[PDB]
Amino acid sequence: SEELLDLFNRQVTQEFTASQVYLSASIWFDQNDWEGMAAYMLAESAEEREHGLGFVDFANKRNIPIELQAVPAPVSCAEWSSPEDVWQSILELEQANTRSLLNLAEAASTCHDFAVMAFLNPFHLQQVNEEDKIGSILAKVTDENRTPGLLRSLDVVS
Amino acid sequence: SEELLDLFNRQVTQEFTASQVYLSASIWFDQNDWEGMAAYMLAESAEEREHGLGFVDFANKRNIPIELQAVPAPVSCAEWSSPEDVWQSILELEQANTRSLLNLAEAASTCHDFAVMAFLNPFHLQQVNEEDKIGSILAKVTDENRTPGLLRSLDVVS
Amino acid sequence: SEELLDLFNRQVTQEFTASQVYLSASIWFDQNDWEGMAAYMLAESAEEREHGLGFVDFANKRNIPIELQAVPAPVSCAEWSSPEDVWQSILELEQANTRSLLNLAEAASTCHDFAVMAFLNPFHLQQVNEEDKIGSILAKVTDENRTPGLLRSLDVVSF
Amino acid sequence: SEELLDLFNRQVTQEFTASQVYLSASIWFDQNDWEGMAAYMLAESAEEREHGLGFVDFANKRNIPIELQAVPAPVSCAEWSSPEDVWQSILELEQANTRSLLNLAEAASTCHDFAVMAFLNPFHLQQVNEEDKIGSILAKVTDENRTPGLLRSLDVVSF
Amino acid sequence: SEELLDLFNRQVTQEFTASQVYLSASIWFDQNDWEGMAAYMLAESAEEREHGLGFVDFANKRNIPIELQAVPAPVSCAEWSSPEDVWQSILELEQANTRSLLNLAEAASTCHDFAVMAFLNPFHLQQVNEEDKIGSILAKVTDENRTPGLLRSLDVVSF
Amino acid sequence: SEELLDLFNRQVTQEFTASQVYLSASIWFDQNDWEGMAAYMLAESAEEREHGLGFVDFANKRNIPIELQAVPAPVSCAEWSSPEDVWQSILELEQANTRSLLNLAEAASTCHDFAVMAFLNPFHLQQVNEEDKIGSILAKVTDENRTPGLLRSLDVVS
Ligand SMILES: [Fe+3]
Ligand SMILES: [Fe+3]
Ligand SMILES: [Fe+3]
Ligand SMILES: [Fe+3]
Ligand SMILES: [Fe+3]
Ligand SMILES: [Fe+3]
Ligand SMILES: [Fe+3]
Ligand SMILES: [Fe+3]
Ligand SMILES: [Fe+3]
Ligand SMILES: [Fe+3]
Ligand SMILES: [Fe+3]
Ligand SMILES: [Fe+3]
Ligand SMILES: [Fe+3]
Ligand SMILES: [Fe+3]
Ligand SMILES: [Fe+3]
Ligand SMILES: [Fe+3]
Ligand SMILES: [Fe+3]
Ligand SMILES: [Fe+3]
Ligand SMILES: [Fe+3]
Ligand SMILES: [Fe+3]
Ligand SMILES: [Fe+3]
Ligand SMILES: [Fe+3]
Repeated sequence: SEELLDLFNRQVTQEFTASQVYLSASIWFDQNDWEGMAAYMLAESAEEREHGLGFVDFANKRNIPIELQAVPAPVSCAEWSSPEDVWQSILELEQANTRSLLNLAEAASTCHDFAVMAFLNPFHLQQVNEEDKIGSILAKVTDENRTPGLLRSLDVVS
Repeated sequence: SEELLDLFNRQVTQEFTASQVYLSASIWFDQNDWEGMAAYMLAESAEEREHGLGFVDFANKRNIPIELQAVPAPVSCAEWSSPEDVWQSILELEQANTRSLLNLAEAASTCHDFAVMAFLNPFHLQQVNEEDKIGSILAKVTDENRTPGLLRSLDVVS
Repeated sequence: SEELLDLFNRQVTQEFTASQVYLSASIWFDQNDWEGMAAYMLAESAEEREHGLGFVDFANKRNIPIELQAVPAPVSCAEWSSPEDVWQSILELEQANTRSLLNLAEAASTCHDFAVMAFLNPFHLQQVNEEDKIGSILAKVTDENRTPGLLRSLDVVSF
Repeated sequence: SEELLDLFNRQVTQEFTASQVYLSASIWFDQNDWEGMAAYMLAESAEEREHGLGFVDFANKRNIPIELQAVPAPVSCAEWSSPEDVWQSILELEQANTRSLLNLAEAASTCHDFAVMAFLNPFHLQQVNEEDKIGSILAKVTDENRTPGLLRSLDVVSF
Repeated sequence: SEELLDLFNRQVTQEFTASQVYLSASIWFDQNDWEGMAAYMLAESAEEREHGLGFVDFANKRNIPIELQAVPAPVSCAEWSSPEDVWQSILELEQANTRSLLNLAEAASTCHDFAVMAFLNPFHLQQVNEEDKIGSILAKVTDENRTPGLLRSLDVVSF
Repeated sequence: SEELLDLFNRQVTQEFTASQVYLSASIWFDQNDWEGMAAYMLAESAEEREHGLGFVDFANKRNIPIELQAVPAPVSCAEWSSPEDVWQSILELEQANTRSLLNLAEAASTCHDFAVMAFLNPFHLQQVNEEDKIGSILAKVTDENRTPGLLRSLDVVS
């Protein structure tokens, strides 16, 4: 349960970290005139923060102490030079989100914390949906960027 | 305040001059079967004239003498051979608009003309928005035009 | 014909020239506290501009090359000292608009340009209405201004 | 700065002073059977008071101490014998309102009080509109009063 | 100017930092069963974030480079033992927010960045309103806490 | 009737004087974070001015010469150190209002000015209502202030 409490706290930090990485992606896309991709990243930035807020709320109700940690500066953004790079980082971000939730769930299972397991169930399912959606967009971006200018049409229309 | 009155009068001319350049761009686009880009230019031509009329109305209220100058014929059209050339000239036009507004604000600031500075505030913010939008369209135009026919396909879906 | 093309192109200039003369009239009226007359002129300024855009749009469709000319400074304001002077210049301006359209239609007739003649028909009729309306306003202004202050009383009530 | 605080506090007095001068104008107009002009003045009296309350409310929020001063007796009525005299005093009053606001904004600028400058922006623009409107009414009144009875005819129709 | 750009970038960090301090206040309140005060702090956490996004959006449009900085761990919460302590840190936070906006506007003034000054105007006015509201809540919290249990009684009704 | 015309003119001044004292109370309350009491005072400041305007309108109709006097600066604010002090001064203000209306009615009665007495009737009844309301608020304020913080709790619920 000490491990559970420590991981629950780190999960807040993870959600807020992810929020900031999505924000840096939104900024990179806007700077490079990919306004449609930027709006998607901005929406996820708000949603990851809300996820973090949901964990905080559950923890307060369940007497899991929360100590808010620094949210580190997002760093992958230094390296991005095409939309494909940005989507690839976002995929890895969500894969790491998924792994941290599964690790938290396994800590909860070990100490028979059925309430935490129940709380995590809709998050496990949303991660399935999200990794699928991001993986698909990444495939489409990679394919369309094979012809000069063509990826600009993904952004403008969809 | 002489400088302020002079610059305020020149700003009207600048707005009507830009309205004419936008009309020239709309004609070039229509002649070359870019009806969607032509519609955008025609809307901006009307907006610029409305801005000129706004300055005229304020000047009349505040007793800033207005002497309507000739609106010079647009010339940049003679060098346009692709939509990228046209959008680049429109970007330069809006950048010149922005600079003329900043110089006018500075002349107002110098003679403590708070009412003129207050009047200009929404125009300064509008120019921020417009330069961003124009700069973004130009980047998309330049990229899409890397593939024969692709730019055409995205005039039509707009 | 080359002549119809030139005149069609000049017609755009005439409509924008008229738009600017109307704006100049609105400014004189506003500066001199005739806000009702000023509103009328501002409405016409917008409408003349709309007429010019209608000509441009037809030209683009019909492959009549358009080259936008300078829109001259409106200079009639130099001799405006009363509302009657302004309305007289406005009458002359609409008389010139009408003549310009008639000359254009004559060039179209000479080269059998039935589409241009058909396009101009509603504008010929509008000019009839407009010259009549401006001529009547000028008569009213001229008459009311025979008594001090009376013309003011009717900028306020009307327009 | 101490100067911005003093001027901000004086601005409340100026708005209430103006409110009372407008009420005095409404009374002169009512006593002399210009009920249309009187209504206009009464509307402005209420509005100037509302402007003063807006300044007080901002001051309270921003911890600018307000000490309410005497609102002087409006004395311009002593030389009012025609509507033109009243409108001329009203023009001068709004010209003073504008100067007062500009002096305030200058003190705010000098001490980098961006919040006070931002607060004043809509009032600077309102003063532009108001000076223009009063200047125009004064011109109309002055012109119509050149013919006996004519100005009356336009208190009734308008205002 | 490059400096103004740095101060603009740091204002984003300032807003996100404030967001997290408001979140830490919400947590302390919830942990101590002050759910009403907690909800208020959560609302401000969202709003401070929204302000930071507004700055980011303006910067992207105006080509002001945005580099997202670390958001430091909130530390004041280690020291809070009563709602009065928390409200006092929140007041200092907003006072700090106000000072940093004024310093940014001053940098903008120095380099004639009229667009930046215009953008900031609503935020200056919002800080005036917010400091007033927080200052007032703190004063009520301080007063009500003089009687055991009374403060509780007004987390429950108000908030 | 000289006395009546004099008192009628002094009544306008009294109403505007009370409007200013109410504004002063609203400022003291706002400065001391009693926003609910401040709102009440601000509403009364507007009402008193409306009463003054009512007297002005009647006077103009009935040809009672009106000469607008200075509206003196409120001074009672200098001695206010708690809400009870403020409410006590407002009670005294309304009591003075009532007395000035009664004296004016008496002067009207003496010169048989039935129209002025009829005009005053709803104001006499309004003052009855207002003195009762103010007297009642003062009693509640005085009682609630016996316990630290308790008065504050009841400004907020109003
Ligand atoms: Fe999502
Ligand atoms: Fe989602
Ligand atoms: Fe996500
Ligand atoms: Fe635009
Ligand atoms: Fe626009
Ligand atoms: Fe534009
Ligand atoms: Fe017309
Ligand atoms: Fe016409
Ligand atoms: Fe028409
Ligand atoms: Fe007004
Ligand atoms: Fe006014
Ligand atoms: Fe108004
Ligand atoms: Fe730097
Ligand atoms: Fe930098
Ligand atoms: Fe740096
Ligand atoms: Fe807020
Ligand atoms: Fe807010
Ligand atoms: Fe805030
Ligand atoms: Fe850096
Ligand atoms: Fe009342
Ligand atoms: Fe009442
Ligand atoms: Fe009362």
